[PDB]
Amino acid sequence: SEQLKHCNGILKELLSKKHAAYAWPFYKPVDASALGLHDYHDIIKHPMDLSTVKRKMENRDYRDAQEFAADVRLMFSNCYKYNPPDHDVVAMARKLQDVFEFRYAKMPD
Ligand SMILES: Cc1nnn2c1-c1ccc(-c3ccc(N)nc3)cc1N(c1ccc(Cl)cc1)CC2
Repeated sequence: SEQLKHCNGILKELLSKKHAAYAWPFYKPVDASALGLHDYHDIIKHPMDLSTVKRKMENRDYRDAQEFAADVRLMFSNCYKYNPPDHDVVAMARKLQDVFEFRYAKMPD
């Protein structure tokens, strides 16, 4: 699938050194206990992160680009739901989503 190759390219870019200064909070699943966020899993019903997206891509879990996009956008939405809007991590999410949305928009079709 041409479109899933494009998705995989986006994924690689989101994980690349170019964006690491703001992407790193999204690299792994939120470890709420380790971070002291003992209300995280009461607020967030469907955790998501880039390592999970990568695993799903490697396992051929995604059947289309929209399913991939749904997971990436869910990851950002969780950040916007859990954190106050002026939190540093929300600023990082907005920057990484801008990277994602502009390249996702270039999807071959
Ligand atoms: C994703 C996500 N969505 N909401 N949060 C996080 C998040 C996820 C992982 C980490 C993390 C911490 C340490 C570490 N070694 N690895 C990873 C930190 C997070 N937060 C967070 C706070 C502040 C700054 Cl500036 C950035 C990040 C706030 C909580």
